[PDB]
Amino acid sequence: VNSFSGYLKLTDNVYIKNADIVEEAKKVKPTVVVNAANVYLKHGGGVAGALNKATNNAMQVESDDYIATNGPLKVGGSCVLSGHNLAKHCLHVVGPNVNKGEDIQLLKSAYENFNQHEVLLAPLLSAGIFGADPIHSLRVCVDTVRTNVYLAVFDKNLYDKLVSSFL
Ligand SMILES: O=C(O)Cn1nc(C(F)(F)F)c2c1CCCC2
Repeated sequence: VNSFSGYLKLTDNVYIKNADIVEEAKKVKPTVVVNAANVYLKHGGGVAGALNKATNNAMQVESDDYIATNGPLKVGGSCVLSGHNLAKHCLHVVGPNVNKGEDIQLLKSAYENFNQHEVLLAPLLSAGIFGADPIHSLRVCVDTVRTNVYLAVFDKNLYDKLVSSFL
C-alpha cells in the first residue's frame, strides 16, 4: 500500500490522475518526483518551471552546481538530485523536445530511467511544452516502465481523453 489517492488504474503498474504535479508532490511527499528536464537543467516553465518555483529556486541553484561539475545531460538521460520540499528525490529526466527536432525514439530511452525506481510520481515525458503527442507518450510509458508510476496530467481535456482513448 502507498499514499497515492484518486488515481485511475491503467495497467498492473501504471496509474493516472488529473492533477497539478506540484500540488500532488506537496500533498504526498513521494520518494521520487520526476521532472520534465532539459539537458541544461534550466527549469523555466511547464513542469520544471513549476517544480522549481515551488522550491523557491533551490532546485535551480542545485541544478546549476550539478551542471558546472558534470556538464549537460543526454537527451534520454537523467540524474537524481534532491526533491527539496516536494519529495525525497527528484529524478530529472530529459525526454526529446520535438520543438528542437529531437528523435522521438529517445522517448523510450527517457522512460527507461523510471525502472531504476520502485515508485514514482511523474508527468508524461515530452508532453506540454516539449511538443510530443501525449497519447503516444502514455503508450510508451505503459510499454516501457515496469515499476509503479503515478502519472499527473495537467490538462483536464487531456486527462479525460487519455483515459477515454487508452487501449
Ligand atoms: O497536460 C499535461 O500534463 C501537459 N500537456 N500536454 C499537452 C499536449 F497535448 F501534449 F500538448 C498539453 C498539456 C497542458 C496544456 C494543454 C496541452
